[PDB]
Amino acid sequence: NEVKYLYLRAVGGEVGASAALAPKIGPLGLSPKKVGEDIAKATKEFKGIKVTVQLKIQNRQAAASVVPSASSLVITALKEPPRDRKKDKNVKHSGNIQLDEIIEIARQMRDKSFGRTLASVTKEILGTAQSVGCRVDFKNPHDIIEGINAGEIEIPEN
Amino acid sequence: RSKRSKLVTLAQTDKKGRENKERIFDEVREALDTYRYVWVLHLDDVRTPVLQEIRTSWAGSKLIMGKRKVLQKALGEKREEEYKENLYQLSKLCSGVTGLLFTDEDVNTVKEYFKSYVRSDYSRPNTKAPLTFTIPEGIVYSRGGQIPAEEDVPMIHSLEPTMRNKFEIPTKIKAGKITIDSPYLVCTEGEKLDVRQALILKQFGIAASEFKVKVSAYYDNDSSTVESTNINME
Amino acid sequence: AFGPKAQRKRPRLAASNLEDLVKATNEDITKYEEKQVLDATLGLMGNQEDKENGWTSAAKEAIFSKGQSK
Amino acid sequence: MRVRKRQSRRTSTKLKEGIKKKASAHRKKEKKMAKKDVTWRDPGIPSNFPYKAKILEEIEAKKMKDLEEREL
Amino acid sequence: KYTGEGFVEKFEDILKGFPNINDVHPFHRDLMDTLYEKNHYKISLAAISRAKSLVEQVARDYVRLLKFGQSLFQCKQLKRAALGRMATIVKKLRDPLAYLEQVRQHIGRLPSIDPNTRTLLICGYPNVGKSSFLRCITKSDVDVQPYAFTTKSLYVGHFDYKYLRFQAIDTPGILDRPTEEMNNIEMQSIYAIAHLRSCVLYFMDLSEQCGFTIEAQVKLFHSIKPLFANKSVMVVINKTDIIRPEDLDEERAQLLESVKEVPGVEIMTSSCQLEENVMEVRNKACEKLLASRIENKLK
Amino acid sequence: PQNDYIERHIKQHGKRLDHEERKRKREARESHKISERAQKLTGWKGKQFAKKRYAEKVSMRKKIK
Amino acid sequence: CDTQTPMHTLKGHYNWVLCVSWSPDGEVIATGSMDNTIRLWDPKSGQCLGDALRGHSKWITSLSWEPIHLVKPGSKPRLASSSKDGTIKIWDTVSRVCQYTMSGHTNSVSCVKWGGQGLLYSGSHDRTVRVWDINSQGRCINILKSHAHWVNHLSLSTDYALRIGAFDHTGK
RNA sequence: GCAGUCAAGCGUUAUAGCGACAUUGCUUUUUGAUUCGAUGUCGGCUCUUCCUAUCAUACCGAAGCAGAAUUCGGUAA
RNA sequence: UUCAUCUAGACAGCCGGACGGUGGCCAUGGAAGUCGGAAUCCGCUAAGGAGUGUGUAACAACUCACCGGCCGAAUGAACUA
Ligand SMILES: Nc1nc2c(ncn2[C@@H]2O[C@H](COP(=O)(O)OP(=O)(O)O)[C@@H](O)[C@H]2O)c(=O)[nH]1
Ligand SMILES: [Mg+2]
Ligand SMILES: [Mg+2]
Repeated sequence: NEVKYLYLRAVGGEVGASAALAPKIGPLGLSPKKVGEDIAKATKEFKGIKVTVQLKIQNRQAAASVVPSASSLVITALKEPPRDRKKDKNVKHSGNIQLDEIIEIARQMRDKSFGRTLASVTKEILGTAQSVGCRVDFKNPHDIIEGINAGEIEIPEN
Repeated sequence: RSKRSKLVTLAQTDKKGRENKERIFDEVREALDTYRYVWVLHLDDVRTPVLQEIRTSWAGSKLIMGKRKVLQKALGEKREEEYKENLYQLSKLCSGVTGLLFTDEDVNTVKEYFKSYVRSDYSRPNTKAPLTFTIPEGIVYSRGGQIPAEEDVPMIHSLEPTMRNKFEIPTKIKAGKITIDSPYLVCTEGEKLDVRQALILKQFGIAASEFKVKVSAYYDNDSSTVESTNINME
Repeated sequence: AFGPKAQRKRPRLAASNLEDLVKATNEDITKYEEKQVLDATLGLMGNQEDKENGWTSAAKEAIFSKGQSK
Repeated sequence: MRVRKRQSRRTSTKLKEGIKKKASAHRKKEKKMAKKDVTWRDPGIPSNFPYKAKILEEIEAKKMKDLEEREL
Repeated sequence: KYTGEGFVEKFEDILKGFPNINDVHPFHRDLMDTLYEKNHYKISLAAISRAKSLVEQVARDYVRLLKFGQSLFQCKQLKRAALGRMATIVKKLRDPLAYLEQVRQHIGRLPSIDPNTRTLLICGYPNVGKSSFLRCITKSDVDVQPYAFTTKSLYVGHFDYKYLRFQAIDTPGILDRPTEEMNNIEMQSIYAIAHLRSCVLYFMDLSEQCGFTIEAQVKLFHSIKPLFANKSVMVVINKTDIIRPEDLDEERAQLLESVKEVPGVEIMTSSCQLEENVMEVRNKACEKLLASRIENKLK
Repeated sequence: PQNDYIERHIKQHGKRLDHEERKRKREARESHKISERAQKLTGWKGKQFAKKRYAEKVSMRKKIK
Repeated sequence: CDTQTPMHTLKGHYNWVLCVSWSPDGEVIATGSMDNTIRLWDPKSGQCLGDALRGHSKWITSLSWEPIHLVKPGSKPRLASSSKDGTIKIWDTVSRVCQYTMSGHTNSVSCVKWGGQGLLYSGSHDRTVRVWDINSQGRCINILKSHAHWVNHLSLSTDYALRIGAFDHTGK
C-alpha cells in the first residue's frame, strides 16, 4: 500500500476544523467526523493557536500529528491565556520570552533547518518572534540579534 | 529620437557591482590558503534546495559559486599569474556552471560521497527522454494520468491559453475544463527533448530524470599537483 | 464602503436577534402595504392608467401663467 | 477627399507695422524690468579632448611657478 | 447659461435613474442596504443634488452680473469666473461619482425578484446541495463546486407547475452565528428568508461531506426557526445516494425526529442524481405553497 | 443573466482565441501610436494631448522619486 | 505654587511629554511621552526612578493609577497606560515590569480609567468602550457599542475619590 | 478670484528671489430635501450659398457593451 | 555636454536558478508575496522582495526584482543646440 500525506492549518482544540478538508476527503472515502476528532486529539496540546497538522493515510486508516513551526512555537512559549473568537479579536502578541525558551524553540527547529549553527537557527527564531511582535529578554529581538552578532551573547551548544 | 524605451520597475533589490566580484575573488584566494583540497564541480541546472542540502552535508568545508571567469582569474588564468604552483591546470579545467569545494577530507571520502549522491530532477532540454508520456483522452487533469483521475484534480482553466499557444497542444474549454479530442503523446523514450516538451513535462510535474554532480579534478595544497577525477562524465 | 477595495464585510448596526429582525420586517411590510394602498387610491386611478391607453392631459394654457413674467 | 481652406501667407502691411510697434514696446518693457529686477547674478576641459593630461600638467606647473613668481 | 444647463442635465439624468431606496419594497431596500450601504448611497445622491443647486445658482448670478459688463475684457472675466466656479463644484464630486458608477454597474446586474409571486426558497449550510437542486429544477446557470460559498449572491430560477410560473431562489449558505457577527453574505439569505413569503426548503446533508455535522445542521434549523413563521416549510435531506436517513445511528435518528416535531414541517429525501425525487420534492413544495396562498386569498 | 455573468462566462468558455496575441500587439503598437498622435493631432485636441502628456510625465517622476 | 517659582526640571524624555499624572498617595509622578515611553519621577528630589517603561509602539495618550482602597497595605499602586497603537499596558512600578497588555481595540485608544470595583474602562477611536477585569488576568469582559464615531473622553462617578486616594481637602 | 502649501526647474556661495505640475480654505453640506435697474436698435416673409465647432443618416473605436437600448469618442458637411 | 557599465564580459536575446524559517502577525466564509492593516526580520547564497504584475474561491502555475550559462564589443541615462 501507498502512504498519502496532507498538510493543513487548524486552530488547536477545536472540533469541526476539518470542513476545509471535505474536497480532500471526497475522493479518499474518509470520515469527516473521525478526521476532525483525530485532529482535535492531536492538537489538544495547543489551545487556541493555529498549528500545522499532518494527516497520514495508509490502507484504510487516518493518523494526525502536529508539525513544529517557528511562529506557533513562539506563540506557545509566550504562554498567553486561551481565547475564544467570540470574545477576543485583534489580539496582540506582545509578551516576554526568555532566551532559554528561544534556544529551546531553536532546538525543536534545528532538525529541518538549513542553518549551520544553532546561533543561526536562534537568529531565525528571533526574526520570527520579531514578526509576531513579542519581546525577548525585555528587549527588541533585532537588538538581541545584534548583541549576538557582536558576541556579547554566546550560544552554548557548538 | 526613435529608440527603444526601457521598462522601469520599482522593486526592492538593486544589482551587484564589481565589488561583489572582488569579494568572491578575495574569498577564493583566502580559501586556497586555508583548505588543502580544491575540487572543481560541474553543477548545471541544479535546484537551490539541492545545492543547500549539499552545502549542509559538507559542513566545515567551503562551497563557492560565481562567475567562471572570476573563479579562473582568482585561481590564476596563466602560469605567471597563478596563486599557487600548478594551479592553472585546475583553473582551466573549470567549465560551465562551476563550483569550487575547498575541503580537508580524504580523496576517497569526497569521491564516495559524490559518486553516491543522486536526486530526482526535471528533464532538461537536449537530454534523453526518461519515459514515454501521453495526455489521456478526455478532460485534462493536473497530473495527466500519472495518478488516477479520481484522486487527481482537473487542470485549472487559466492554463488553457498557455497549453494552446506555448505548448502547441490542441485543447478546448468545455464547462470550464480543459479537454483534448484525442490522446496527445508528448515524448517517446530515448528521444532528444526540446524546450517545448521539457516545459510540458515540467508543467505536469514528471520528474523521472536523475541529477548528479560532476567532479572534474582536484588540487592538493602541499602536493601541488592536479589529478583528474572523471566522475559521472559519461 | 463598496467596490474593488471595499473593506466592509459586516452590517454597521446588526439586529439584536432573529425575533427582532422578523418583527421589524413584518412591520415594514405592513407599512409598505398601507402606503401603496393609499397611493393607489389616487395616483394609479389617475396618472398611471393614462399611459396604458396612451391618453395625455392637454397642454396647460399660457394664459393661466400671467402675472409671473420677469 | 474634400480639401479645406488654406491660410494665406501673403504679407499684410498693417500686421507687419503693428508687429514692429509690438516688438519695440516689448523690448522697452524688457529693458525696464531688467533694470528693476532683483535676482542674483568655467566649464573646463572637455572629456573628449585627447591632450587633457598635458593641459592639466601645464596648468599645475604654471600654478607652481606663479606661486613663487610673486613672492620672489 | 449653456454650460450650466449641460451640468444640470447630467445631474438630472443621474438623479432620475437611480432607485429611491426608502420607497422601494422593503425586501429590495434591505438587499440594497446590504449591497451598497444605504447611508453612503443616500449621501452620494444628495451630494449630486446639492451640486445641481449650486450650479444653477452660479449660472443665474453671473448672467445677472453680465448684464452690467462694460467691455469684452470684463465680460470675458465674468464668464471665466462662472465656468471656473462650476468646475470647482464638479471637482468636489469626485468620490461620490466613482462610488455611484460602481453601484450602477453592480445594480444593473442584480436578478429581478418579485416579492409577491410564488417562491421556493432554498437554504441551509454550505455544500449541502442548494445550487445543485436549483440546477436540477430550473435552467439557471449557478455554479456547483465542492467548496464553501461558491454562491456569493442570490440566484433566481423559474419553472412551471400547473400552468403557473414559480420562481426559485438559491441563497448563499448560513453559518450558525449570532446576528452581530453575521456578515453581509449571510445577510442576503437572512433577508430573503425573512421577507419572501414562500416555501422554504431547508437542505440537510447526513454524509457530513459539506464539512458540518448532523448536530450542527439541526442546530442551524432550530436557530433559524423564528425566520419562517407563517411560511410553508419543508426539510430536504439531500445526498441520499451516499447515506439514507434509514441507516443513521440512534441519536441522529432522534435528532431527525426532533426536527420533524416542529409543526408543521415535513421531511423528504432527495438525490440530485434522482430526477424523479427532485421533481417530487418540487411538486410537494409547490402544493404546500399553493394551498397556503389559496387558503389566504379565500378568507 | 445575473450577478457577474461575464466573469462566469470567461471562466466557463474562455476568451477569443486571438485575445492575448491581439492585446499584446496593441500594447506593442502603443509607442508608435502615441508618437503619431503627438505629431498628427491638431488644434484643441493637440493642446490637450500635450497637456496630459506633461502631467503624466510629472506623475511618473514623482512616483520614481 | 507657594512662591510661584520653579522647583524641579525633569529632562528624561526625548519628545513631547503628552500626559502627566500624580500617584494617588502622592509619592511618584508618571509622565507619558510622544516617544512611546513612560517615566517615573521622585518629586521631592526631582529625580528619575531607574529607566523608562517600554513596550508601546505609539505615543502615550492617557495614564491611570490603581486606586488606593484597592491597593493592599505595604504595596504601591500599579500604573495603566494607553497609546495610539490600541493597547492598554499595566505596569508594576515596585518591580518595574509590565504585567498585562490588553489588546482588544482596533484603533487609537483615547483614554483608560481604573474604576473602584476592580475594572478598567478603555475608550478608543473604534467607536467602542471596553470593560476589562484586572482580577481575571486582563481579559475583556464587555464591549459597549452605541457611539457612531470616535469616543473622545470618559468619566467615572468616583473619579475624584479615586484620584485623591486617602487625602482630603485638608490634606492630612 | 484672493490667501496659502508642495517642488521639477530658474537662480547662487549670501538655504535670498522667481517658479510649471499638483494641492488646501472661502464660495458650498451631508441622507437625493425643496424672477432684483441689459439706456439703446429688434423682428418677420421670400430666396441662395458657405463653415464644421456633427443633431440625424454611413462606417469605425471604447465601456459590466448578454440581448435590446444607451453613453463617450474618431473619420465625415 | 556631463555622467555611468564594460574580455576577472557592453547592451539585446534564449536557457537555467529565483531558496529555507514561512501558509511570518492581525483580520476573513475563504486570503499561502500578490482584497486589506501594521511589522518588514533571520539564515543560506551566485542571487533571490516577508514580493513586480498575470492568475486561483484559496493553493498551484507563470512572471520580474536579482544571479548564472551561451553569445562577443561597444552600450545605456539625463541634458543642450
Ligand atoms: N453524492 C452527491 N453529491 C452531491 C449531490 N449534490 C451535490 N453534491 C456535491 O456536493 C458539492 C457541493 O454541492 P453544491 O451544489 O455546490 O452545494 P451548495 O454549496 O449548497 O450550493 C459538489 O461538489 C457536488 O459534487 C448529491 O445529490 N449527491
Ligand atoms: Mg452553491
Ligand atoms: Mg471634425
